[PDB]
Amino acid sequence: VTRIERIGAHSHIRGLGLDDALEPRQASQGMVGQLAARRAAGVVLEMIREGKIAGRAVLIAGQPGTGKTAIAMGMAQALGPDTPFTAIAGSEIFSLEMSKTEALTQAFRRSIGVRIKEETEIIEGEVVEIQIDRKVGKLTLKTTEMETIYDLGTKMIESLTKDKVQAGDVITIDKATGKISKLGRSFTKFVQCPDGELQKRKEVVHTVSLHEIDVINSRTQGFLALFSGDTGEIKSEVREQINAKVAEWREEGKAEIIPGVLFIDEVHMLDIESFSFLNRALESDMAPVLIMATNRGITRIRGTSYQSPHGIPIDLLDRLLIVSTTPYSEKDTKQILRIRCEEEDVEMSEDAYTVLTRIGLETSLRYAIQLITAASLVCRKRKGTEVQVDDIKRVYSLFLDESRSTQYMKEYQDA
Amino acid sequence: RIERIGAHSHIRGLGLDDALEPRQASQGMVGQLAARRAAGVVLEMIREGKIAGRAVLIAGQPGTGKTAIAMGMAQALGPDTPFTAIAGSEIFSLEMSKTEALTQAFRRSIGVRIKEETEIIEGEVVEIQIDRPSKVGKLTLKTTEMETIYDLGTKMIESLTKDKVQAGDVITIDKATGKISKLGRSFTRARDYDAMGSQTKFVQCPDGELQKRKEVVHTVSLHEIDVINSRTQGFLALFSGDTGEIKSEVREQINAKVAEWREEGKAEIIPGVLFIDEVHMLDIESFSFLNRALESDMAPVLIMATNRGITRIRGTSYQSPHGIPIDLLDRLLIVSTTPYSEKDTKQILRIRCEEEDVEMSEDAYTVLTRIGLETSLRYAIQLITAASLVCRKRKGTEVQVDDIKRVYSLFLDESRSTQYMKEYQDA
Amino acid sequence: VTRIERIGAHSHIRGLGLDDALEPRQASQGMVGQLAARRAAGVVLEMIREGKIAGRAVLIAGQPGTGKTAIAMGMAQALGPDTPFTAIAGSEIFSLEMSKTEALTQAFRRSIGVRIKEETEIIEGEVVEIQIDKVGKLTLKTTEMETIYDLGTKMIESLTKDKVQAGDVITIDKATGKISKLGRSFTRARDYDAMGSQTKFVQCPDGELQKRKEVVHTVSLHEIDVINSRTQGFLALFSGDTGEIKSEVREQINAKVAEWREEGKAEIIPGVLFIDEVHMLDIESFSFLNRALESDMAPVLIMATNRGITRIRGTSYQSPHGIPIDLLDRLLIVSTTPYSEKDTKQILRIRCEEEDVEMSEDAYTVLTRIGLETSLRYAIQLITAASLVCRKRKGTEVQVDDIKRVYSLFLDESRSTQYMKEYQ
Amino acid sequence: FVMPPVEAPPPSLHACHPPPWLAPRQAAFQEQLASELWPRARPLHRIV
Amino acid sequence: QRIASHSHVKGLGLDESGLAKQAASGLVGQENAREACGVIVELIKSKKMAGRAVLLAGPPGTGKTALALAIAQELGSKVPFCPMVGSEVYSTEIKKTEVLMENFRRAIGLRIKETKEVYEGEVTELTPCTISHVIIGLKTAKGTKQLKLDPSIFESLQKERVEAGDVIYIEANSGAVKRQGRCDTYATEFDLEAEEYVPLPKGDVHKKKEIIQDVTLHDLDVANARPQGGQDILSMMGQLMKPKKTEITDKLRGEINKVVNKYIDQGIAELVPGVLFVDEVHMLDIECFTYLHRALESSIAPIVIFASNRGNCVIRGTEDITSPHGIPLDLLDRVMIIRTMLYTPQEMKQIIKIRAQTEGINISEEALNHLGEIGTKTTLRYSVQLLTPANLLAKINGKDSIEKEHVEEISELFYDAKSSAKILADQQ
Amino acid sequence: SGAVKRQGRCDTYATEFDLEAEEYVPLPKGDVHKKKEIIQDVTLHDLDVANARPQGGQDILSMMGQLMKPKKTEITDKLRGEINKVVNKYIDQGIAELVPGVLFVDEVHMLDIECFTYLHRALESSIAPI
Amino acid sequence: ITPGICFSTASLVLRATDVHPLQRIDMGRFDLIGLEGRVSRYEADTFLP
Ligand SMILES: Nc1ncnc2c1ncn2[C@@H]1O[C@H](COP(=O)(O)OP(=O)(O)O)[C@@H](O)[C@H]1O
Ligand SMILES: Nc1ncnc2c1ncn2[C@@H]1O[C@H](COP(=O)(O)OP(=O)(O)O)[C@@H](O)[C@H]1O
Ligand SMILES: Nc1ncnc2c1ncn2[C@@H]1O[C@H](COP(=O)(O)OP(=O)(O)O)[C@@H](O)[C@H]1O
Ligand SMILES: Nc1ncnc2c1ncn2[C@@H]1O[C@H](COP(=O)(O)OP(=O)(O)O)[C@@H](O)[C@H]1O
Repeated sequence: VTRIERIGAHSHIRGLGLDDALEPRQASQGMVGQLAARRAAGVVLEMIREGKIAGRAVLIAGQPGTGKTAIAMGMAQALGPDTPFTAIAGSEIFSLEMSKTEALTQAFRRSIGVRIKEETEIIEGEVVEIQIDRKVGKLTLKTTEMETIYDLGTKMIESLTKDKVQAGDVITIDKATGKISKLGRSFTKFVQCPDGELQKRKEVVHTVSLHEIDVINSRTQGFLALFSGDTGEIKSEVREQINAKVAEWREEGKAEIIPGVLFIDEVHMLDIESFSFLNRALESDMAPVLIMATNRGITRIRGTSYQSPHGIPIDLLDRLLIVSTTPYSEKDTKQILRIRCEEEDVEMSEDAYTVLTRIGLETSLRYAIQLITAASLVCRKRKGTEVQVDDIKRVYSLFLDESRSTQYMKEYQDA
Repeated sequence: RIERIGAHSHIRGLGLDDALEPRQASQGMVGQLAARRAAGVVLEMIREGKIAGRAVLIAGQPGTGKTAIAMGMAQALGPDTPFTAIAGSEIFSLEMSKTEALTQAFRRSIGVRIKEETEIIEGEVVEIQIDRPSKVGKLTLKTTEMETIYDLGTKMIESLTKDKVQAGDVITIDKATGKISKLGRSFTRARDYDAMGSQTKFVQCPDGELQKRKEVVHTVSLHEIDVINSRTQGFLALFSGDTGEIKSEVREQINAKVAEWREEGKAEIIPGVLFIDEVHMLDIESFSFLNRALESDMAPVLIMATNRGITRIRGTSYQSPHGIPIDLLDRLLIVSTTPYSEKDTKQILRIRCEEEDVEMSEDAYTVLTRIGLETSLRYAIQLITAASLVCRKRKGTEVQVDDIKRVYSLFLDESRSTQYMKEYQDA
Repeated sequence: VTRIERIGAHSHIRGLGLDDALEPRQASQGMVGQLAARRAAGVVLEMIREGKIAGRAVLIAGQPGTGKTAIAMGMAQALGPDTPFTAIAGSEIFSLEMSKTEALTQAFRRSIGVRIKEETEIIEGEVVEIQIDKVGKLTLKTTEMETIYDLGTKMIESLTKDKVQAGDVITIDKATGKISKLGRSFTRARDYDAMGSQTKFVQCPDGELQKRKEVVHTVSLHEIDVINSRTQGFLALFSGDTGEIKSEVREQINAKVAEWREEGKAEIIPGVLFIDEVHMLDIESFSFLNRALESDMAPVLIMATNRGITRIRGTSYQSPHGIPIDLLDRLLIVSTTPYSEKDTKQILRIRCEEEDVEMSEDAYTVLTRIGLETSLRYAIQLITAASLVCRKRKGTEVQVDDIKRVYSLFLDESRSTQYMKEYQ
Repeated sequence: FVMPPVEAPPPSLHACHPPPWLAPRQAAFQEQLASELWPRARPLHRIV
Repeated sequence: QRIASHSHVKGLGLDESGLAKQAASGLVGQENAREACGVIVELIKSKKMAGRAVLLAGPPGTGKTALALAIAQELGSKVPFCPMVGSEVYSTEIKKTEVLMENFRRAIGLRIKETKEVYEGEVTELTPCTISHVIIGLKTAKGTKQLKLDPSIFESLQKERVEAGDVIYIEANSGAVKRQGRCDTYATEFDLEAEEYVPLPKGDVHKKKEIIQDVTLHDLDVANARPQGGQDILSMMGQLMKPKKTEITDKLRGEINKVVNKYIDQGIAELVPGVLFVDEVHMLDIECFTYLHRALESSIAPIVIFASNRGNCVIRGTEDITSPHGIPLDLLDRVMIIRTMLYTPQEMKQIIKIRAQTEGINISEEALNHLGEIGTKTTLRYSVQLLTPANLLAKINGKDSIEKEHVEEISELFYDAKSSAKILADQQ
Repeated sequence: SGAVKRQGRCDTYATEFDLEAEEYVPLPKGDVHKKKEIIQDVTLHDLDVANARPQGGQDILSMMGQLMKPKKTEITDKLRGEINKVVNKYIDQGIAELVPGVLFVDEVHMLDIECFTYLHRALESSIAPI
Repeated sequence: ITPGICFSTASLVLRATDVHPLQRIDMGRFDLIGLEGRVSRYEADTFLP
């Protein structure tokens, strides 16, 4: 019923609502207004899909809450799967097991995919009989269209003796390695037998990132990325030769790289040492086209008393493109609230919509989006069906906001 | 046996009556009636252990008996009740966080005593036969009242051979596990009497029934439980340095299982006290955690001794009384200690000198009280042993006024060294 | 041909130009000027090579470019390679695995040498046959003689775990510290095409099977790392020791080295610990040194700082040379006076003699003037710069014009700062 | 008495078409490691 | 092929006499700076001077990193080049001093000619002759050969479980036997069996060929840092990591230098000095400078290039000491400083045209003119960025080239640093 | 799990020996081969830490818990991604049931600016709880 | 005991990146750590020459 993923803060966003010529619609695919910044997002998405001019940075500026993250989520959705879209917060680089610069270059590598094609042959049928003559034997597999015998060699007999697989089990046998996998006991876990041919060649493609390759080629069974046991790979010894070997895979017909996308949220958390590394990491061939956002203006840079836009030094500020987002009006706010209500199961009245739009233009946009569900549930408390203005007023009274909670501080608390 | 006396070894407990009425100079505690009565109330609250998560602070001038009252409470509490004494600066560890150190300190003062009724045997070994080839044997145990013969099994024989006991040894046989614990030897000796051997020692044989049902008890602290349960490193809870407990996978499970044990009656509870001396060293985060760490049934009471006044809280720039934020200070009630008067300091010095086994003349007491009232009490107490050495060096009997006056000129307490610090040594 | 060490900064300093009476020469062994300073350097080198007293610290201070590091490297070269000379920068102790104090103790113990000498009876000979029934016999062979040896369980286990074979030139000693030293040659081409990495053919040994070998090696007093763990000494090839357990280190290494000094199996030879740019040490390391220099066995210290009245790291205080006065009390400061018009030209000529950059007299004069105006070290770079600029010019001697051509390409610190009026 | 709420198989296995020399060497490595330390890890079986 | 920011820069572009042109190599203007770069590039090829440093000082965007990349390109591939950012020195795993030490040992290259040989082919039979030797027959398309195979590596032969039928490698130097899998002709022996069935080699079983590949000195140090083998529990070296662990000067690098000098004297190895490059040197700590300005004085330190991207500012680690270029005066000496100055409208236009004809976009004259004029208002690094989305929009509109209606319309979708600062003056 | 415990020797042999170290437990009832359903309730962090710090029986990988046993840092692809996928595979087939929780972060006023800034992306996640 | 063992996947091209016998140099001629417990000081100083 309820999956691990539920209705979050960016579920309505299904992608960029652009036309064939990168012209944003008034409201489409869950994106309201934001024409200029949305079309700029479209341009960057197109030049990413192109994947020729690498090493480009963009900064989505604007007032707090002006869909700066919505644009990034829409770009991610439009880019679709099969293309790495790495999203991390500016605070995630501050790690104790690895240095901030190492974490940053690690995220960079994670934001670059490598496309490799395989031509393995996979078997898929059901076991009829398994034999063992203490050693050699025979194996009879069955599918809905045919049955056949198989000579159980050393590897096969050993693997099938180690595994508990027996007669009457739909299984798969990768003739390359011999990995046995049972998808269900029998006819009705139980599951029916497969159809078509028993042994058939299957093409497999893996979009492994340079990070995965490095972790695979660093230690004995070095695939410890699952828990990031590694504190940092050996730069220029196991990290530069992997690049040369990937270039060898390319321009030969072995593999092709897939330019990913990086989205560092709240970049103002990055210190001066992280910005210094970006000034040179974005000048290499294998560098993704990253985007970033910051709600602060000319604030202090973490590390010194210097004041600079976005809290980012000038040396990096003159190295990226800024994308400012304008404030929303009544129309845009109301349409965003309506799309948010459509995402959920709530259905507000027209007067309720106007009241919520006024409340969201008074204090802030996110406050109305939050009060949506509160009023929806308060309506269900009085045994109603539609969220009326009275419910929104009751909620506005119950739940306070930033600006109204700050003004209520006429009683001194701790400090 | 040999554990030299310390600055706080003289107090053997709060000098209180059955009605928590502090006596003047009973049981080593001199004066300080109000703070002693408060400590007695909180101790009576401790030996009851029906509410957990409270705290009491003892404040006053430096050298008024805060740590003294803490040690007195610790002593009057006696064993069978975990008491943990920690300085505020001890939690600043490098192998674990501050909150982790505080959790460990708290859980180190929560004991779980599991009562185990294991039946065993206890008697003097009279004869043992073992036929090596499986191997089979027999055993005969004797007590003052009766004797019997046992047909040992294979595993019992193996255990007795590992212990390699012989006739005359007094041992205890755990019927469940078979562990053989030998208390000593009965009146028997001379294995060959021609071979070399150590001196012989004998003890009386056990009395009463040969087999009897006794009661063993295993008392461990909640910290030791979480520790040995933290990871599979064998014989933990000592391991010389390392605790990395996980919050949910271990801690919550330990709490739940202790509650379950209390439910059925395996080991219910024995709360303790966590005397945090010099708590002003704790960081703002330490107090932030302590705020909600006391809000738990497994949170034992803690006692804090403070010497600071209106001073900034460490880790920030917030001025607050006692160097403690008013958030944590809201729970704990504070106890005030009055500076000792002339007759109080004099009697304190008298008791502290009678503890060190030194005799001082009547005028020695007067001059030392003069010094300890113009100066700090700790210096007057330190001058008790220093003056007791020149006397012995001159083959004296009891400390006179001249010896104290000489050792006073030999040393400087706090002011005769700073007043002479007029040479601009280094800064 | 090109070695790993080409000419560097302090490459022309091939010694200390002092006579037998420690009288400094105007120009000798590559050094120039600094008469009093070089005489003090020789005086401290005398007690270094002597090695009686411990806890001698000699500080050399002066303007930047007066020859402090130059005098240090001169002492290092005048001092024979036998005695240790540990030269470290003031920032090498700021380790993350070691504290600011343990790394300093390791640096101290690294400058104390120990000439160990060992003697062991070695039985070496080509294995001819190995029989095993457990008991067996061994037929060792040499180019001079042969003999049988009866083995036992302990020897058979060592001959089995180490897969010795007929012909392996084995080496055995008391306690049977056997070594598969080398293989016979008569078994020609045991490996036709592919040979093991550790295998190598060697000629049959000579003399008798029983030969006394004497081995002498100079290990530093920092060898505690050899027994600081259960590793086979290879902890000294990486970070390894971090704790420097005081009990172990002192109460075992010092006592056993004193015992070896009595048995005659070892002998301490104190060295020198040169801490370049010591002003980067914090008050903690200085207060530590204050006591460390008071130990029984401690090398002498040499420091090269150019700081005047500057702040001491880790504090707001300011003291001469940026280090506490309590430490200056336990030092022995030496001066390094600035160079004159003559000494600058002399050291420039010496530096030109290193890379065989034949210069003209006018070029020498102009370069000396430039170096006196801007800096000494700067004039040392213009030598090679103008040499390279004239080489492409199809010339054979740097001229004044070629020097001025370079003077405009590579601007100095002064002129570079003067050009920062744009302020980006 | 504590136990992990979840216990997944030790290896984070990796599907592939790997070279034939990797799996046998890894198996020999595991065999070498197991035959040596398990006799010495037996005492911890009681707590495991 | 993933056009980068400095891919168009392929050399300094000096003439035979050493003067700087407006060469097509990718650099225009910066005559004096390019001349200094070309003068110092000869130092690298001379292979006689060690322990040097060059500081590329100038305002940002003036192309100092471009000059460093041109120096790296002109040399080629035989000599290594190790670009490093100043911020990278701050490693939380190991001290910065040793990080810089290892970094200094990576530029120095080392060429060595190894005339090794290996033997490949389907193993046809093993006859182990207390093993005196084991004969192995290897089959290839060009014939079969029998080799006496040093019974000491029969251990590895068994470790690989190789026997008649398999295709394997073996190295004559060490015995690096490597099982490639079963032969091709033996496939289908069991209609289902987990095997590789590598094709039979076609060349001569006896594969003797020279390898002139080069390695770095830091690679050698790392290879000699930790031991190898699983004697009892030393197998732990294939597990928990080895992040740039610190070597020791007294006993490892000295012996490495000794053995390398020995080998070079024998005429086997060949040393090739590299070029290190530190970007944004102002980011390094004052202690990094105190160690560097004395380590670069050694006789083995390679020539380094320093790049400071700012003027007079406080040095990190003191917070109260100002120095030009963020480098202390004590270290600012001993370093040949090369100034990098601003460009002119003509030079900016030339750079933009170079970037255009390198990326592959054809642009009209009226469009390029205003695109370069924008380079005067904004920084040079902004028109280069604007150029691409203009072509993107043009292609979206069908137009294959860039007209003035695209570069002037895309400058509205994106804002530059100064415009953002002007708008962001409100602190939000 | 493969774990085999030792409840003790059979109860009928209590009369065999006079006294032994073995414990006697009655002959287990029911069929030798028996199954039973267990309705377990756990959290996702349990699976995360189990896949980041694996465990098992008779496997030498347990050495990881002796020399490589610090606190783990499950990578994004493991904390998110695969664990959520396997949990969804369990759910959509009728074996698992999701139950949101409540994260009560008391004394939040003293968190670090980095924590506050990460809370942005933490809360905006579609998996984050109330 | 979750049967849902995490199961990574990738092509073999990512594992054969470090295998090239006729293109790698022999590092055995430069290693020094391996000689600490196998070779003797005397073996190298007196006998071999
Ligand atoms: N174009 C848009 N379409 C739909 N919803 C939007 C749009 N822009 C903003 N929103 C809503 O307004 C809110 C703005 O918050 P957010 O963009 O996350 O702030 P920030 O970007 O500063 O982190 C989001 O929760 C989002 O749902
Ligand atoms: N109630 C008391 N009875 C006897 N001696 C006391 C008492 N209070 C303090 N002292 C003496 O004072 C000395 C130091 O007191 P201390 O515990 O340090 O006070 P505070 O905790 O206020 O600093 C001790 O040596 C002790 O002998
Ligand atoms: N007496 C001298 N003889 C030869 N060269 C010298 C002499 N004094 C200084 N130099 C040169 O000048 C440079 C000064 O460098 P350094 O010793 O680091 O300066 P300081 O020690 O004053 O900080 C050295 O590289 C050295 O070659
Ligand atoms: N002489 C030049 N010729 C061609 N392009 C240049 C030149 N100088 C600068 N550029 C361009 O300007 C950009 C400056 O970037 P960068 O070198 O990182 O700035 P800086 O080195 O000043 O910090 C480079 O991407 C480069 O393409």
